[PDB]
Amino acid sequence: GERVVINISGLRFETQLKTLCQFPETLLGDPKRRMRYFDPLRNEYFFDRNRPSFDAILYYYQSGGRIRRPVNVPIDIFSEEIRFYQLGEEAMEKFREDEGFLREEERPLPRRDFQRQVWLLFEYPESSGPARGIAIVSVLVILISIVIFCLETLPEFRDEKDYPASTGASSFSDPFFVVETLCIIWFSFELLVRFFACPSKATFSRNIMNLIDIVAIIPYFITLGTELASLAILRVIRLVRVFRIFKLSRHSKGLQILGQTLKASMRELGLLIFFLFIGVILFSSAVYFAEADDPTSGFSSIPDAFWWAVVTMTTVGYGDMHPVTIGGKIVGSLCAIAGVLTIALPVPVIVSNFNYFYHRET
Amino acid sequence: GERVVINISGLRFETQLKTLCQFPETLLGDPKRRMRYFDPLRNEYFFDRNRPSFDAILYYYQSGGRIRRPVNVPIDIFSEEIRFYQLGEEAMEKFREDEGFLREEERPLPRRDFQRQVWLLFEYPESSGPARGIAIVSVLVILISIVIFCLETLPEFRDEKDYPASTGASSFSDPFFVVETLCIIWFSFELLVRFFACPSKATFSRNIMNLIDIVAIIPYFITLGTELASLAILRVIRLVRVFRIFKLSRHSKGLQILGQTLKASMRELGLLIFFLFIGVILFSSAVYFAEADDPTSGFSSIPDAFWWAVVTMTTVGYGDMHPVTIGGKIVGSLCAIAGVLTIALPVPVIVSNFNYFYHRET
Amino acid sequence: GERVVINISGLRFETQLKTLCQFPETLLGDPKRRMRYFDPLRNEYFFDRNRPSFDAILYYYQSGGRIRRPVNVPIDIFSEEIRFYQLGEEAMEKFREDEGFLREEERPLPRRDFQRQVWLLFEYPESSGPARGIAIVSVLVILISIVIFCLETLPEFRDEKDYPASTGASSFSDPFFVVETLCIIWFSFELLVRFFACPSKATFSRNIMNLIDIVAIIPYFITLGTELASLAILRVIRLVRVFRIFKLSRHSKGLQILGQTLKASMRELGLLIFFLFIGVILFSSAVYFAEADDPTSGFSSIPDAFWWAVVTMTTVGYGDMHPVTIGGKIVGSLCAIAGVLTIALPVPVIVSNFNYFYHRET
Amino acid sequence: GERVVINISGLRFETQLKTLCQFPETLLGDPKRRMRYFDPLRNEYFFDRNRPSFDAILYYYQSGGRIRRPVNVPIDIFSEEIRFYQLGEEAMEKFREDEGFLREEERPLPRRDFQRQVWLLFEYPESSGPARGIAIVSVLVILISIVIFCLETLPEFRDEKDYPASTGASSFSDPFFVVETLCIIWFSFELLVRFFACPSKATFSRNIMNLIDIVAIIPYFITLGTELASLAILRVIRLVRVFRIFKLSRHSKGLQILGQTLKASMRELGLLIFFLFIGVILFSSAVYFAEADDPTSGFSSIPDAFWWAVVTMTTVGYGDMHPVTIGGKIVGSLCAIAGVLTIALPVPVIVSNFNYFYHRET
Amino acid sequence: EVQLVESGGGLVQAGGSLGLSCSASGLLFSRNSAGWYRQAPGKQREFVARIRMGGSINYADTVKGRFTISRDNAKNTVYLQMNSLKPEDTAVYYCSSWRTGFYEYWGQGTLVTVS
Amino acid sequence: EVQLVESGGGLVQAGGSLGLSCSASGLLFSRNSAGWYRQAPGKQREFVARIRMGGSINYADTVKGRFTISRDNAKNTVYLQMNSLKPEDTAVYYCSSWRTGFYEYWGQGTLVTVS
Amino acid sequence: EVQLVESGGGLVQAGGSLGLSCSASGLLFSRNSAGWYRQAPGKQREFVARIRMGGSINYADTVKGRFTISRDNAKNTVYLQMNSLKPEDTAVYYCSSWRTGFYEYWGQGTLVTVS
Amino acid sequence: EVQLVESGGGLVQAGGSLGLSCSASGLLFSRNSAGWYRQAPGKQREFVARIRMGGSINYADTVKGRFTISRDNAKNTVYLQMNSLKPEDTAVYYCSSWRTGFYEYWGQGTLVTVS
Ligand SMILES: [K+]
Ligand SMILES: [K+]
Ligand SMILES: [K+]
Repeated sequence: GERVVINISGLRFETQLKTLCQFPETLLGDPKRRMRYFDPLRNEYFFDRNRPSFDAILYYYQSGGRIRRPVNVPIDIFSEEIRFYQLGEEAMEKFREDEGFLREEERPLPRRDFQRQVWLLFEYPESSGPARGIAIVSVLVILISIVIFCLETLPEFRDEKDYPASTGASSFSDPFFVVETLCIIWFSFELLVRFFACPSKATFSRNIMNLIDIVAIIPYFITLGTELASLAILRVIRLVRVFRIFKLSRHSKGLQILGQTLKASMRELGLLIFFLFIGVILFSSAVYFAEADDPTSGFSSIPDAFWWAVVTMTTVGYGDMHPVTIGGKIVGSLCAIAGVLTIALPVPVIVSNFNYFYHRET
Repeated sequence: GERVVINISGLRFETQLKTLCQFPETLLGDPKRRMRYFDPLRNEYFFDRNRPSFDAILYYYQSGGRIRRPVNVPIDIFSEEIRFYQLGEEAMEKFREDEGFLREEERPLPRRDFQRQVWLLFEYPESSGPARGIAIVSVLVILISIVIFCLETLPEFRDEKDYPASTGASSFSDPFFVVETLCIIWFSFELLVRFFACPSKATFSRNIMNLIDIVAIIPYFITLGTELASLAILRVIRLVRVFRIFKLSRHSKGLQILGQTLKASMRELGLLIFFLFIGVILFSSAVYFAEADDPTSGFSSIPDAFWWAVVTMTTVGYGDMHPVTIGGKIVGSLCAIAGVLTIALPVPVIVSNFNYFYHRET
Repeated sequence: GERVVINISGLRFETQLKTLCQFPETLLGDPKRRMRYFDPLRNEYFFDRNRPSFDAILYYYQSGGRIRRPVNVPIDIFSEEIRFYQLGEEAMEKFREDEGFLREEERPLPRRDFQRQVWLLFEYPESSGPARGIAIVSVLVILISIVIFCLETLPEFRDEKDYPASTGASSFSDPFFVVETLCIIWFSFELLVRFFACPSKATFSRNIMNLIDIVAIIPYFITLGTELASLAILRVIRLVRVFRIFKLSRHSKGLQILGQTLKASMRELGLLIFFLFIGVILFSSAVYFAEADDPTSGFSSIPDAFWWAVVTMTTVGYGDMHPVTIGGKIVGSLCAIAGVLTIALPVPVIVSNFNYFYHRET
Repeated sequence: GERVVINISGLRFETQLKTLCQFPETLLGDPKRRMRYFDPLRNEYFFDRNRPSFDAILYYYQSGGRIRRPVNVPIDIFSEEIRFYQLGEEAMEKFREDEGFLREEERPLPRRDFQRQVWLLFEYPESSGPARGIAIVSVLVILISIVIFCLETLPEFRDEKDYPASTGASSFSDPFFVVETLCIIWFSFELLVRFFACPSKATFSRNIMNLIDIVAIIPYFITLGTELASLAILRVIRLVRVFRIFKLSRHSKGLQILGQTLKASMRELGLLIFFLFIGVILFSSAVYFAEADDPTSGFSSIPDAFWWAVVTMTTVGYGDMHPVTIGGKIVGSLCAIAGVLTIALPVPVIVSNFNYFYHRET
Repeated sequence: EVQLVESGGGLVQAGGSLGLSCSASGLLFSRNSAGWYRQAPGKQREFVARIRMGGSINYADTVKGRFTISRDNAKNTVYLQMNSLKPEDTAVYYCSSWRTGFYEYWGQGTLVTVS
Repeated sequence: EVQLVESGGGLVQAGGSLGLSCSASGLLFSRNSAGWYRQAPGKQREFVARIRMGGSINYADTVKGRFTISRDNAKNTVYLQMNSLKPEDTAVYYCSSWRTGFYEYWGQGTLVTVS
Repeated sequence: EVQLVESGGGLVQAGGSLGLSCSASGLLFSRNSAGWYRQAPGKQREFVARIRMGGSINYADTVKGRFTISRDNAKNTVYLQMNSLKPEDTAVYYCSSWRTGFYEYWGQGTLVTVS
Repeated sequence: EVQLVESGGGLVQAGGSLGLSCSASGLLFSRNSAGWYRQAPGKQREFVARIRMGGSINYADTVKGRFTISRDNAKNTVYLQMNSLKPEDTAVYYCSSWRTGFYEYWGQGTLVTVS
């Protein structure tokens, strides 16, 4: 096997001709390209380039594909070096893959002339002037919907009707109803246009923010339908109307990062709740058995010290009651300490995941 | 001493023949194996391999055994390099030893035909279908045992018998007793089979989860025995029945990691409780002597401000009372600050130990 | 192109003559300076200097300006190396730029003889003896101004006038008024001298501490003017007098670092308040709908559980009330946990910014 | 200047003869020692040793003394390398100085035969059997002294004398007095022997634990003296008796590390208390001016919301009262958040100092 | 589980003066709206008074200025002070406390008939 | 350390009306079950009433509809209102408060005999 | 929204003894200063008493030693005990509670005239 | 700043029955020990009763079984119930409340002399 000597700035690197021909379309392998740098006087290919990098670009030839950056070569000087050597776009994506950088930007505009134009208007708000106008209008509509959900349940406005039941009306006299119907009109129109102008109708019931729009529309329609057509469903439907607060996540990049963080960390949250349940059983049992004898004590059950055990460990602190025996006080100081000890353990994993997803936007 | 020149990719490394013969069974030392790579034309052994690694593999020959990975060679490229050089399995375990990786997987199945088959059924739940069935049944039995311990001490069911004592019955009328006996039947059968089918009966009273099974069986037997055969033992025995919550650790890998973390960090927990005791004495004494003169104050002792001092420093906050003097308020703000200052100091050691034992499963 | 071989301690580095002449005023480029080190016997320029550094000083010549320190050469050995090679002050500032070190010390004393002398007296307190005297007097004046703002609103001194209104006086009988006027006299004189002796009068309404002085002077003048010349302005003006506490930041280097930290971290604080608002809506709605049926419960509105939701999540804990249903207790333990989970997420960014600005003084 | 070529394992390092003679007593400089390694055949000094290290040992010769370890050579391989090269103990201490390791072990036993023997008995408890006996006796005496300070101020024992004052006695009838005198007898004897057997009487009033012994002895003597020979001193002297809890630090290595941590971090604690004072003034003023109008509110002063502001920010939470206006609630949620934001900022510095002093024992 | 018991009834003559009381357990009145309802013989119940939680009192036209409804806010007690009773009053009375949208509770009844 | 003192006794004639009281200190009744027990001359004690903590009242057959047991839940006081006393009642009465499985406490006794 | 109602008035003869009361809702008196003011016919109001919050009582020269102002600090009630009333007292009285710099509230008036 | 005022005095005949009271402000009695002291004419004060905080009552030999000292623990009030008064009782009485080692406070005095 004949040998080839490449001299990158005085540093002689040597290899067998077979190794650099494994990849033939590359700069060193291609006979013609490499011929330019060759110097016939000393039989060596002189190049003037970074010394620490050309070591990694000979490993790629001798290892069938692996591309790993030395830890003392900065990213920019390496990216340029794969380019001069002509290792190919497959190679540079693998280098990006080894530095783990997200590479997905797939935006298939339909390109049917009108579907594409209105999709550009309604999806990407930075594109135009009316796109930012539509973003501002949608955020203000969501905000007044939240304000109607809370001011509706306030009692000061219902005092014309605060009367015993034994004595959503379409009478259009209640102002909360007509402003509520205007909000649901806007949500329905916006969702139907985002359905009919999308470039992928099969994938539309896959994105989670679309399923947030649907479950925000639903309960007003089923209460209108059953009203102009139950008592178990009504208390559930009145609390599925709180999900319009999560429909404010299409316009925020902080709520979307908290959704990624809470998805990618479910094992840690399960460990958090499991450790809490263990500690609550243990400490509530010990305070019940160390304070039951005293005639002036208040713990009357083991499933009655559970609230006291959760508030002392998390530190909110109120308690249903408070220990009055010397023994209850020793099991209450151990409970206070063990609480922060057992809830601070899985939290650094969660904040590290957030910090990663928070800087990956950059 | 004759000298040998080895050229790993243009980089000439030289050593005395004696150094590479110290270990004779290895690739460089064995005369025949090394003869293949030798090139007689220039009297050098040409190899095409990583440059940063072959430096560490010459230190092993010149240092009688030390094997340390350069910090700029990734783990995979090094592991492969010890293999090509043929340094032996003793060498690769030492490299694993220097990266500190747990190497113990000792599972001595007895191999007596039936003892081994049922041991595979009862110990390793992933092996079969009935093994996962047995795991699911054991977890559900433990859960209903906890539910009986708490609902038994509730008072709503005892209101047919809530009467003065002056007026565990085997009458089989109390439903809590018969479901309790079913749970202890299942625990006893499962423990006795894990005793008689184990491959090491001498080590069976060494594993901690086995001693958890025994101390979960014990108090029901001694109360049945003494009932059909004390008043000091009864209040202790009623609280040793809370250890069935720790018998749920054979089926969780988060409770086992918290047990390793709390074993390997006892000096830090001792420092935590010691610092708390110092601060409680100091601040309770200062608030007693800075508020005793006021006729409307409530601290009547130094061992009466102890609870106030523990709840203010940990931040639960309720207090037995609250300072009413200007001086009590200055010693109560210093107490609030010094509490978090003196309890946040030993905690990063504990969370670092948890994080280590938590990723070592991977 | 003729080639030049430079030997830094046995290590031969080679380059084309064109590359080292790109920068001609430098040591290697200047023919005469480099001629001293040249050895005609072997046609190489021998230097005795650090090996790891001379690699980076050849990249600067071959990369048109980039200067990056290898990660295994300590700062001091590199700073000296750019000096021996004579790369120029533009080069050494760029090296300081790449280690990101603040380089701004612009103090334009006016140099008009008297304006410069009194500016040195009043601005830089370390310069003299009377400068530290003036610093001590200003800090004591600010402190007694804060003491008058709080002891004025105390009620024990007003009990000669605690009478119904239906029955800032320049009568000079109220001692708080005359000591207040002395403090505002000192602030006005000090600000007017710092105006008339400054070397840049156009930039004087740009520094934030100057605008703190102005808005601390303002409300006493407008209340004196309108008194010897409203009922909406009076309650606002009485609270803009609290900004004299921020006028104590010219004499502290900890308040100035907290101002830099809170300026450079506004996106994180916005995320903190946004996450809090989301959680408050969600948990207050769930506790209102899970406790409204009980006839002895106290939540009468969704905008009535808002305070309970803020105090439980932050852990102050008092609550307006406390859950009394099993369902309110499950939504109150989840609220306690999710509070610390959602407020501990943006805080490490803020403490990292503080730690950076806190050590950059060194 | 003649040149010398040293070949450490194939790697040729070259220098001028003058540089390696700067230090003449060293291995390379000494002509005779270096002559052994010299090989006359190729005029080079062959050595077989680590390659990354010999680079740093040539910088020491060329830089007049600097010794810095390359970051990719482990500590042990370097320590050995300075030894083979014979750089001297001054050099190895400087290497230890650059890795910053404490080097002080100065124990000047007096060596006067008896003073030295009893000093070994009383100071270093690991030396003998009676030394550990004396350590155990001293710790038990300190513990019962703390128990007398707290049980003395309890009221259950004084109920034979709980009578109006108008109607430390040496009557020896009070058991607390005689056990207190036994404790002060033991402290006095132990301190006087540690005075008269010390090897440095001039430095004895410099060590802080000795001044702890003196201020623990003092108040019993001055109350006995003034009793058998004031009303302002008596309430101070009764609280200087709490320093016997700090006399337990000679026998603990955790209290001594907390003393080093709290000494080396006083600027951070000053910043903590300063930030707290700023926030307390700001938030107590804003809640007083946003709740004074309501006729059912309870804040009657700005120096009456100070306690509410400290407990809400630190999170103990009790408050003197709680906001009842919409405006008080907005200034109370901002107060709760800004509290943890402004007290979590200087704390990582303190825990890092503790972690450093805590592992430096190893 | 909850109960609304009331007293103070009987018969009265012209120009009388009387005070019915409503008490309950299983239901703090501090937290719920309440009122007194009467049912004349022959027609459906009409309202004597309403004290919506928060101290807002409203009365029907017939009892204006002759009737007062007060929640002592202590002892879970609501008391009505009727005055100068007239023969048109003759009726049977009832007590109640409810939360709009969730629950409604009644008393057993206690009558006052004016001669 | 704890004590249960009671009053209201004596003798009564046919169709009487009376009210014994039980008070204690060292024992909040807010937190413990309580009842009144009587002991006729010649047989063992029987129960007049029981108010298990939580407001669940049960009475024996003899005193049904003529007796009421109430805990004012204030002043640590339990009061029994006996009514239309009959000669079969003649007996000595006792008071108690206990937690099942932990403690039992009695009064000294106070008698009511019906003529 | 807030109200100050008062009673106890009328006419008295020489050497009388009487006690007016002031009660309010929408205003805890526990937290605010209060006093009783009278207005003789022909001149402006003078002060009978003042109890600044914190228990500091001061009276004018005319009523010294014959008058006491007390806040039961319960039931949001301030009571004045007038004694040995004299004919110079003849006047109309008023009640008040205020915070200096923020608000001032009055009663409707209730008179005591001495014969 | 603090005061101890007392009432209930006068003169009584043989076999009387009376009850002095001690009240204070600036001093919750819930938190401090208290007692009643008397001073016969001609010798120094002796003690009638002591209720050390925590409900431990002790009396001197002369008043045993004829006297009771109780802290209503409400209204900052301590009440003594004297019984069957005898002529040896003739004396002037005083009230007190103190913390051993810190403070001692007295009443003005109020006398009960037995005929
Ligand atoms: K807390
Ligand atoms: K708290
Ligand atoms: K609290």
